[PDB]
Amino acid sequence: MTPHINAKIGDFYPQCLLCGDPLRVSYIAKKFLQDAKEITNVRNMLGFSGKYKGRGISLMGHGMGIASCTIYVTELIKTYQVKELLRIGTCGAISPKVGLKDIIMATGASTDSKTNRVRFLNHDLSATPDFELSLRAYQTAKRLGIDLKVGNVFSSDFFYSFETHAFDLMAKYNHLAIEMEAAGLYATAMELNAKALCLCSVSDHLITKEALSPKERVESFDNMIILALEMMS
Amino acid sequence: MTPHINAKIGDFYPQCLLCGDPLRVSYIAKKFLQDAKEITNVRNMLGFSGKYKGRGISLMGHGMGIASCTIYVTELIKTYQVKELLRIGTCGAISPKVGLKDIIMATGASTDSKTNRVRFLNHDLSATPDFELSLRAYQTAKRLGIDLKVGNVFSSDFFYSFETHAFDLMAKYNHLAIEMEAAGLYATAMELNAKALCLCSVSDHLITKEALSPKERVESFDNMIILALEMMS
Amino acid sequence: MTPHINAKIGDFYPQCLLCGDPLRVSYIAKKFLQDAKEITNVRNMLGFSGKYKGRGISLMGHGMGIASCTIYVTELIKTYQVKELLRIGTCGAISPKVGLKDIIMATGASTDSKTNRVRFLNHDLSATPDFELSLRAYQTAKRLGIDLKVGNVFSSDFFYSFETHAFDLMAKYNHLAIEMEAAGLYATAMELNAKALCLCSVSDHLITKEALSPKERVESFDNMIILALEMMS
Amino acid sequence: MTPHINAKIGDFYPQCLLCGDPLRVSYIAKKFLQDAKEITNVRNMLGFSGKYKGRGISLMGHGMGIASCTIYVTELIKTYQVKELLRIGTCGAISPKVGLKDIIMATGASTDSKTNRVRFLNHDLSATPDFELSLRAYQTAKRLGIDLKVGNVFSSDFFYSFETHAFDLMAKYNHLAIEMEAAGLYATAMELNAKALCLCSVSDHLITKEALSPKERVESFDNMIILALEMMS
Amino acid sequence: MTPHINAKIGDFYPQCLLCGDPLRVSYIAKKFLQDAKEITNVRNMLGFSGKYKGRGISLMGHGMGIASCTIYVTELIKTYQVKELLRIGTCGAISPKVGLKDIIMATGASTDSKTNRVRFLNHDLSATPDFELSLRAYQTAKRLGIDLKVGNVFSSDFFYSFETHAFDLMAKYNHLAIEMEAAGLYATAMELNAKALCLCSVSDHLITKEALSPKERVESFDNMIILALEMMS
Amino acid sequence: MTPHINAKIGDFYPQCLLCGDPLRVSYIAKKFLQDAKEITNVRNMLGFSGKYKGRGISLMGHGMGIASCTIYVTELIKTYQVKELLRIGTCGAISPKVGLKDIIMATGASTDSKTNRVRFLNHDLSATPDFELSLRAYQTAKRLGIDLKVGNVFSSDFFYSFETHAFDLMAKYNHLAIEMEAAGLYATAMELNAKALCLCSVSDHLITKEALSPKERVESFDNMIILALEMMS
Repeated sequence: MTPHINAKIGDFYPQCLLCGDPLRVSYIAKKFLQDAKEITNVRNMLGFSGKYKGRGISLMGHGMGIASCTIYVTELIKTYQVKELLRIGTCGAISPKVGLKDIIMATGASTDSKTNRVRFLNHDLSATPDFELSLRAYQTAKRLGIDLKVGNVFSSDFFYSFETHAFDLMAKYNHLAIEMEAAGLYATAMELNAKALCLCSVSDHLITKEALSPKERVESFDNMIILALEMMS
Repeated sequence: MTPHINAKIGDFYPQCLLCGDPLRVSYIAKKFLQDAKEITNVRNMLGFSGKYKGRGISLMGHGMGIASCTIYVTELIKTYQVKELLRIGTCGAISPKVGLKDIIMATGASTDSKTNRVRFLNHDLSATPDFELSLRAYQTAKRLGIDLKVGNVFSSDFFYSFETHAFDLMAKYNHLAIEMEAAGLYATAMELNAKALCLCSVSDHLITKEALSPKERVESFDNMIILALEMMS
Repeated sequence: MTPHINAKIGDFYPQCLLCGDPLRVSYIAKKFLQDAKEITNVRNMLGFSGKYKGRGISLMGHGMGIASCTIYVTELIKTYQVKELLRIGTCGAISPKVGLKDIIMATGASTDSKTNRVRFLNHDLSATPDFELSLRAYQTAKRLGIDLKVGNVFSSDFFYSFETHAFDLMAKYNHLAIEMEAAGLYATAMELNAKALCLCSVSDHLITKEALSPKERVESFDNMIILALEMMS
Repeated sequence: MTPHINAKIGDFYPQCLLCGDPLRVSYIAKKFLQDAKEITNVRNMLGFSGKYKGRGISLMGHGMGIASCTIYVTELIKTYQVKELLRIGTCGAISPKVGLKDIIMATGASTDSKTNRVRFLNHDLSATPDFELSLRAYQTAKRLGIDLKVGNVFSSDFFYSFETHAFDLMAKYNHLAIEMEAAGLYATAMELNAKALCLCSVSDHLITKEALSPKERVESFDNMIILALEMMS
Repeated sequence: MTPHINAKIGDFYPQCLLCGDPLRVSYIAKKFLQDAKEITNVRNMLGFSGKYKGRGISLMGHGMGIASCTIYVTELIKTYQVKELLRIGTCGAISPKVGLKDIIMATGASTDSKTNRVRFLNHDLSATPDFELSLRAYQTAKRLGIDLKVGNVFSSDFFYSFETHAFDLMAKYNHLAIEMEAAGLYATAMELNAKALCLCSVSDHLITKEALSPKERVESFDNMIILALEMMS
Repeated sequence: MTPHINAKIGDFYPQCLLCGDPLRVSYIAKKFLQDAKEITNVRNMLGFSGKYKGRGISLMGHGMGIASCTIYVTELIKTYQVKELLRIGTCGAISPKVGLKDIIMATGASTDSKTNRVRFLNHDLSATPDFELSLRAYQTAKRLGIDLKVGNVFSSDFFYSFETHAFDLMAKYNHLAIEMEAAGLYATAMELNAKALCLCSVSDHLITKEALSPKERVESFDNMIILALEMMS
């Protein structure tokens, strides 16, 4: 169908959850969905489709970096007609305003990537989510009692930064954490008139060097699935 | 006191509305506020303090362009301790889904300025508003029965654009109008850890219409004004 | 007949003296012109026409920053058929070749703005004044006894710079002072085949923080005004 | 022992083969390698150590994109002591000098990414492979009677290009095909004083539209698999 | 003495005339100077010292390109104590405001080089001549009956341009001709606090296609030479 | 015949040996070629045809800097039918893998010039030599017993650099030495479907600061010549 997704047309529901790690996505399908039938597995990048509280939901891994995320989100919108893309995952905090376990809602995605300048006249595309999803995440959060931290994130092309000295500046300008796909996902979705949002769970503070225990991490990530699926319904 | 504002300490309330045009500021003061007082007039750039429905609120002009907007917003925060800034200005429409007098909430402000690359390590800063202010706008506008179209704007260094052939690309990327200040307001309020939000009344249609007169740019936007005043109550 | 000027064509003489501050424009009309009449006042941005030594001269405020200056200058030329633009204003000395009270003629205007790159093929536009005007400044300064300093200025998008460590380099390359509109005035007049020249008064030192007494501030600005009007008689 | 690789130190041979798809990596292990064990599997990104004609060969998938490829290559070098990195994979031809089933050796990787400007002082990093490895590809191919195509490639952040009009210019400048990783691999190997080369098989022509992705793939994929192991032998 | 000049110290007079062609420089020496004497000859790049109407001047060849020009101008200033640098040469006209046989004074040199952004903070350096030298050139041409055309030149890295379709836009922004060194000569002079000026003779019109007959070419150059020599007198 | 080359069509063999100093070109002709004929001399830029071991070979000087180089290389290929170009000269070493007397072969030429961004879509053009020439050089080296050092070089627009603090980082990324033309040679050849390669001999090491003597300089250079003529034998 498309070189990166194995599914037949109609295998995806119009709402889809996204993570870079497919084994993470396979863990969502099992612990949380009912029917759940693996629908794609090109390059071992798995996606699922199943039911949560009787409502249909799809899941899909997108890999690491803006370019990889862009590839999958583009095919999900144009070929599989996904209408809402809710990204979840881990991010390293850089701000004193957040700490371990927090869930960060990204109202904007800064970037050191060139992709949006190629996309957008060599100007500064402000990469933002769809507002009603952000609204929905806020409401669903409060309904569950989750202190949702809301700010920007910085999407970088480097996992191992060459500019760690710049983390303090990014925090000053209201970036609560660093990750690597939100700006690509946000730009792809504005390109293709789809509804996207990124949520991030704080498991490592790049500044206070604090970190959790591998069971607190599966604990925390579990607390994020619930909000993501409760808000897809 | 500062080079651009001559108000006493404590003159400005912690909540302030902004327009580029100090005469629209004076118009709101005279027409909407009780006990209105002019508190600053440097360079003829008026600001005012008064009460709206029993509660104190300030109004300040900020001139035209990111540079000028940044000057006033920096001083409002650092010297005058203003904590919430709400811009209610004019813009030019670029999609057909918005009309001559429509109100836009800018969830993001793209730009062709170099100012954000200067502040932000030559990377792409996603200039964005405070989310809680976004929420307050959306719900109050719904409460009040005012149509509030929500999306990105593009903040340009140019009123008379050299890139009119790109309006459609911009509109495709969820930019509902063009103005000249949102990105600076947003960037400065991120730098100084303050809450900012931009609302926009269409005053020109860059495609399928013409333009309001100078007098019309002052008096034709009372719904925006009232949305703003009601948000700060 | 434009959104930022409510004068009629013909109201502006073909040579206009420009200042960022419209109250300063008001002072000049009152003190130095005969028969001065306010001709525009949108956004409180005053402009006047009157006479000096029997010669018709217009005054117009242009606000702060290249974007604001570009707007007014574009409208003055394209609608109001102004052919000679002579800008005065204050500047912050960065170089040892000048001291407080000096009048600087800017033969070059560097910038941190992206506008000239947008205007000019993404290359480096050398923004420069009209040479005939520059000869008129020089011969008039000689007649009047003014020791006219000549060099480049740097036109910044920031009043509160994020690059103060750079002022020595800037000064090394023959930048005598920092201001905020020169590059935009020069570039707009090159685009539109008009004659333009910027003169600046050194009111304080960005590098020593020494500043002019209020009395010295008015006196040096008056000297500059007299030079401009004499230039245009 | 690294965020993205499961193996134990000493599990990787110093020579390693790389493909974006871990399923082609897994393929080579079970069709070409003697005594093949799965040394890593984080995020379903598999790696293998085995013997080929008795000699020590490792295999590792690097994901899709410059940022995905950079993470892995960085960890293989800096942690698992890999010294020679031979990437093989697919590309879309854009040059008339090559057709499908052709194999391309990238003497240079050009890029639309910003990562190398960020690595390399905002200048033009000419991302090249190690000449030794390139000498061994030309000799091995000549021995195996493989008609090797030798020129630059273009490493893009976009699989779905927004600049398809640019393909003729790249061709004229000796760019034989487009892929998404070589410029990252090459700069990461340059940063880390390692040896890398990239090899490319034409699976589709982007200009002439011709395509070969259902059966003739693994026919010529295997022809490139043999070249790679034979030059590592 | 320096890598590119082998004059002895004191061999160069503080006023030096420049050209890209060492043989045109030789032409000026033989035919206009008394007590003429070749003083340097590294790389076949000649420089001379002689006397014109009792006043000693020097001539130097500088090559083609900003890179080349910068090298010789840096050494001329820092080692051979040269204070005043006057480049004369040809240029291809692009503006209808200039015709064949016109001499152009470049009050600004725009550029497509990156050298000035490298020197200047990644900002825009408006490269300009020394005003007092420009003034002297105007005074001399007026004495000599020469109508000096004054405006900008565009100094390009390309003789065979890839952007000829842009010449109209350049001409519109007051660029009168295209050459190759002026922006470098101006930036070096500003960096090193020396007085420079570039004069320009029009032997070809890049768009009208008008051209001088080779016998008009010597006539034409000779007018510039006398002007240039007359103003160092 | 071209504005910069004085030869007739067919005055060049299709293999040319390039150096920036035309006096080193002429030195080569006297001491190494049989019956060398001077075939051009415009701008004192000498070129020659001659024989070496019964083989027709050409020599051409090209000046300093990418801009000068690109001029001559373009005319050589487009007008004078040169298909193979080999550049030799000095270069200042920066990497601790090379030392005095070493000969470096450039498999990539990085740069701080904008010329390749202009040529190549504001992206990164990996400026690389032709592979057959690089093999022929490597093989000729082995037969002559020369220890060919192989890596990137950095072509700068500056002889007197403003980023000497950056040289270590260049070395780290496999940049062996700095020169001033290689990136322009390679880019023009890639533009014009021609084959080119650069080799440079280390005279000075810009890091540790050691320098050959002008008798050691002559022998060291003679050694490179013999290499270059032998590969074009």
